[PDB]
Amino acid sequence: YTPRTRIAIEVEKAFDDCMRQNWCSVNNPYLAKSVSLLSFLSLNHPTEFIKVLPLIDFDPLVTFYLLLEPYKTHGDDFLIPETILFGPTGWNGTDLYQSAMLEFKKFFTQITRQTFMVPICYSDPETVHSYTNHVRTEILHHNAVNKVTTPNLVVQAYNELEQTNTIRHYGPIFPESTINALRFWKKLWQDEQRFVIHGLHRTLMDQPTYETSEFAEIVRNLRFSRPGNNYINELNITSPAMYAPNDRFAMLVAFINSTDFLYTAIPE
Repeated sequence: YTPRTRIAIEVEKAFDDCMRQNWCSVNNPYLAKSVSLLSFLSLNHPTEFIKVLPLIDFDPLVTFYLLLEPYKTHGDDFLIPETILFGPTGWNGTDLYQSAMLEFKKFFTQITRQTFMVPICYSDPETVHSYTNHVRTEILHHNAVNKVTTPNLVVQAYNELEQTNTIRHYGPIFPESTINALRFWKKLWQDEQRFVIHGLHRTLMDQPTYETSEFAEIVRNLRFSRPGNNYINELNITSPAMYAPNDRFAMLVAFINSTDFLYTAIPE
């Protein structure tokens, strides 16, 4: 449908293949494209590499969709601009692989001070997880766990990081490039997608037998329910306006309790 859609469909057909042929190697074409894209900005646009590095996921399938956003047709707030991806100086999806899993893991090793040369995500990413632990304890153990209270508290934590770049009033967590790229509850939209796609991907890979029906449901989720056209109204588990309902609240408690809550990338 678009150049963004073309690469995704090719990767999805390649993933459906590798799963059938030999269960791939975790994510196989998603890993190649994630690393291909992740080596391109590192070599060619270090400011955009710095902007999105704290947001990359160890699940390369999740990283692929959070970076490309191939089904986003509404808005011009792509995480990485269309010019950098498909323009005359664009990536256009050309493979930049060799030792792909080695290359992917080495990307997380780059979350350091020297790479930025300062946000706490680059200086002390372990300390950022300490701050998010405090917020997690505050919401789940220091407040009422209600349909009325908990959804509002999750948005407030993302709100503080959005406009003040702080967690527990300690900052700066991210670069300002990263902050302005996550305006209007986009990070909460990213992190619910993390939690949802993580669960279905983990389930897909844990099963004995591969069935294309389950991989299609993951793709159907990213196309029709979380395409990226409108972040706050694509919120489901984390939407306070949405509060079957207690099943939804169950995933909210699990999301806060997960590492996808206020997600930040760390070396290991």
